Amino acid sequence: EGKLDTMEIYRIPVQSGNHQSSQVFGFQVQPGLDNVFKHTLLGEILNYYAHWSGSIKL
Amino acid sequence: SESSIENFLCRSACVYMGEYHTTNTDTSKLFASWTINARRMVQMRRKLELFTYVRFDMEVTFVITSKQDQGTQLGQDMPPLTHQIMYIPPGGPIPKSVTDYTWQTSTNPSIFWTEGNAPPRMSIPFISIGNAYSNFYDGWSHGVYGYNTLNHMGQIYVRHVNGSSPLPMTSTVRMYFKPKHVKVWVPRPPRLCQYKNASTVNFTPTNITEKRQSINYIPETV
Amino acid sequence: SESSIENFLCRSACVYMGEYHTTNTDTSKLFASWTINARRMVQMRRKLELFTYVRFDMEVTFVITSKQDQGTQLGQDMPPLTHQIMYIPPGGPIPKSVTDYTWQTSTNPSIFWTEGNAPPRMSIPFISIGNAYSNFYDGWSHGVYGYNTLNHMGQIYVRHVNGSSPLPMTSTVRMYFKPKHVKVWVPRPPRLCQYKNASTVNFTPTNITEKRQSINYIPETV
Amino acid sequence: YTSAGNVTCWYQTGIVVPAGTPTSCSIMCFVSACNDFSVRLLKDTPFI
Amino acid sequence: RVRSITLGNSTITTQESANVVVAYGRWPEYLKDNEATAEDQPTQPDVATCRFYTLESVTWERDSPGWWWKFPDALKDMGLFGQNMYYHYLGRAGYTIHVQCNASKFHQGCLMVVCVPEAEMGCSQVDGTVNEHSLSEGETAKKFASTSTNGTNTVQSIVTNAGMGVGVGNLTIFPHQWINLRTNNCATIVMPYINNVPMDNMFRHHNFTLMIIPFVPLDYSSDSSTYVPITVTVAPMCAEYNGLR
Amino acid sequence: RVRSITLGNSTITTQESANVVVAYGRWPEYLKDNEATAEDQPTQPDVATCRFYTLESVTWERDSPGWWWKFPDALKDMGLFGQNMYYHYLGRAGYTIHVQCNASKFHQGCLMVVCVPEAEMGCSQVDGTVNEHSLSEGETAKKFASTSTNGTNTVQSIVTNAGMGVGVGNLTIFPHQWINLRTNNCATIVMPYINNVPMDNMFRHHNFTLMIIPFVPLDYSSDSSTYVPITVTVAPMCAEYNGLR
Repeated sequence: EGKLDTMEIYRIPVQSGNHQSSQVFGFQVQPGLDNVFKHTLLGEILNYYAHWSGSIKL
Repeated sequence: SESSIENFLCRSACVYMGEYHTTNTDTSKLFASWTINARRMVQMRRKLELFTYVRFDMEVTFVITSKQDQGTQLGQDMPPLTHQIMYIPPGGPIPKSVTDYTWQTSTNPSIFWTEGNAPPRMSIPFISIGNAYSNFYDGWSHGVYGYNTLNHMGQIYVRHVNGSSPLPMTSTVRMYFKPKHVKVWVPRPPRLCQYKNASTVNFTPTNITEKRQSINYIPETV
Repeated sequence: SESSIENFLCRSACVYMGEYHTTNTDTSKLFASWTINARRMVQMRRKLELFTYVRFDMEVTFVITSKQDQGTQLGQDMPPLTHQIMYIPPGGPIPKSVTDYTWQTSTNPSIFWTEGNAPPRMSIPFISIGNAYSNFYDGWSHGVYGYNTLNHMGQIYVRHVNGSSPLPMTSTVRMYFKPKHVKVWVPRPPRLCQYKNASTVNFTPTNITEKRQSINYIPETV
Repeated sequence: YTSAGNVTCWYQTGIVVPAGTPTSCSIMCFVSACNDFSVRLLKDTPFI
Repeated sequence: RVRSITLGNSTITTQESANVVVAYGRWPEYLKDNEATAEDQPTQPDVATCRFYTLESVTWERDSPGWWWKFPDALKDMGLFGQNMYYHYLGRAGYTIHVQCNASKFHQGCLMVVCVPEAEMGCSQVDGTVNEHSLSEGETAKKFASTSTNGTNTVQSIVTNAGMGVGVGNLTIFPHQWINLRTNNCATIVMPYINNVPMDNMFRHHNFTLMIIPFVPLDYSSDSSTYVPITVTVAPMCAEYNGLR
Repeated sequence: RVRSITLGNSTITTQESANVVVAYGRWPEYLKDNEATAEDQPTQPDVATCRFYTLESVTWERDSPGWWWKFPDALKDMGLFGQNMYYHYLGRAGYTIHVQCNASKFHQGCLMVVCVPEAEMGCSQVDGTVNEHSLSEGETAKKFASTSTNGTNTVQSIVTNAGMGVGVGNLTIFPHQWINLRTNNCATIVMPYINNVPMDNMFRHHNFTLMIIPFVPLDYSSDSSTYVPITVTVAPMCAEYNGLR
């Protein structure tokens, strides 16, 4: 919330100091359905088809 | 193999639905008219915006129905109606009324058809002095931005082929459009904006995607 | 040779009979709708319960009739009516009214047809990301018992292709269904119970067979 | 409510800098598809 | 006239004149190499899957309608086979079932032993949904009923319909054996993996169901034992899971 | 200039110009066939043992004496490797340890990374017995001390004696690497199975101990990060257990 129309949506915020057990990020890998992967180049192509399957490179 | 370009685009759709009468007091409600641009059917539009230049043949089928007005007169015994469907190439004359001489010119291809038979159908080659159509144009006509003169593809006119002083009926036409032998070049990113008009690329600013709770949020496993 | 699997199943039957209007005040009585599951036609259901997994193509023919309402208005001279028949694959959008944009999407296969001609017909391949359909499933969806998500096969929508402000008529559709290239696996015993609902295998306890006089009884020889 | 895999990132150490550097730092992410990818049953897109 | 079999650290003894049923003529095997060749990685433990797991014994008396077991969910607490059911997301296996009983020559009775693939059972009340606890108790056998059941969430487990709305005399269409007490008292059924996809989850789907039904009831006389115990021993065969690397 | 390694369903990335230490020149392997040929039956899971298990990160600051981990008992809750520690009575394995850290070019420091076989530690008070909880916390690293400890049941964990009564500068006799922050920030040590019997129990015996000791302490300047995280990733190699059939 708050950063959906800025370039700040694309940056993962690594913070400084000593925090050596905390989590940085996490998400499910579900293209076509999940809002993270929904409007990418792979996501827009997958929403023209009803059944799809493959493997993903991050 | 289902993601091939031909299987992705070679599919039919209704692009225009007009109405036209046998007798009226308006003289523009006596024929049906449609300029053929590929930016006014929202079905095929977004699928074409993934590409910069396209080249195809066009196949058009027509579905035509009629009715008699509920005005006053019953007990009729009418024969089947005849319909004229005229295509104009880019650079041909344009009618102004149904009684015009331009309905009879030897260079506009025309189809005559009577009701009860199979629906009519004609095919069009790639009609361009250029080498491909242009989905996008960054420049001027000569001055309108975005519009060039190489994407002229023609028009369609339909009227009734009655005699003199006819009976009052009103007809409706559906035009079905389908591309064949399609080839595309230079892929583009999709349109993340709702289309505003049918000539430009104008829009309002929209968000990139939808929100969630935090950057760590994953929904619970079932 | 008449007990082969193909001769036992490759046969047509009426599975749905709906009605739909050109103009109404309900907006759900303006189109016809049917979800395509193989557990709601009692013709083919009991013949399929002899097997556990099946695989076939599907062939569908349509028979469509119309009438004019007996409300008030006579003396009409209507042209032949046009009808749109749209199939939705598993995972496509669903309309809500007849004026929806989803009638025009490029990925739902659709058929246009006018009355007086031969009845329309289209064919469907085996549409499953699995390797066979499942007549029986002992487990959960992810939670509904007995139902899995691999038996999705699609839907059928029908409406009139009129223009604007049409004339009042009501139409009826019969859908005829037929399987082709059928292969079956793992035979089961027949169903010795009357079917209760169209989703589960629920029943009431019934007797095994019918009675006779004694264990020695044989009827008299003629 | 997913039945899908997931990816997470954890601080093993923390970031160490010298003097006269900016404070915060950023990670970006790119997604693509590998060579084998299959799609079936062309439909309508639910975006317009 | 005794054969003894060893799998891992398990040993049981059978009669070598026993007769074996392979289910549809198919032995179990691994899915070969290249139906999902690119990124779908399989693996197999092989170590503590091939060993005998002995369930408890059930007591057969004069009035016993039957017993049933869901496979898997009956091996979900059986050591390492129940471990890989938790860690892995997909899997498949075949099985070998031995069924045995101990009786004298002064007892009589007759059992049917059948393995029913995808035994989808119906609820006791007509407009209702079956609960998952009324389908399985794990390692403990459920029981059929000699009369029609009622209440809510119960399975309509009258033994004549076998909970499936079919005639119980027709379950010979499935892989089966008969145990007749004046003859053999042993039965063995080899069961391959049968599904419509190559691998699947093991908590959502019950592959098959083992049922044991007495047609001729047990009877005895003056000072004999009033019961006969039946013993079931399961050996998983050619089990396989998804890769984790 | 990045290499990426996959084991099962795990993937990590290292630098391909990393330098590898094999412990005494010996790769891990299985015990061959016939040292115990008659009835001693071995088996191996191989499936979810070869995959990377990543522990947590520890925080390195200005005043940090060190960290240590007991192997095994640090993988006893790590999924399937902790499962076979329960079901099987005997076992053996080798390991591959990656140690990594993330620092800038404005930090300085120096680490020693060593794997000490049978690190038998002494109690804090002289006439006492060490408790087992003061030896290990499982996955959580213990800590050394920069001064001499006291109390009861504590390990005498002054860092200069390393809890063993030896001089800490002499732990280079063991398999070790140095991590110097103005150079590499990675270390890899391959560790075979080393014992005086071929197999053994895994709850009674600690085979070796991983220790990490800073000789030159970490220092930084004005607005840098005040900490550096260190990350340990363990891959079990050629694990083997007793037979159960």
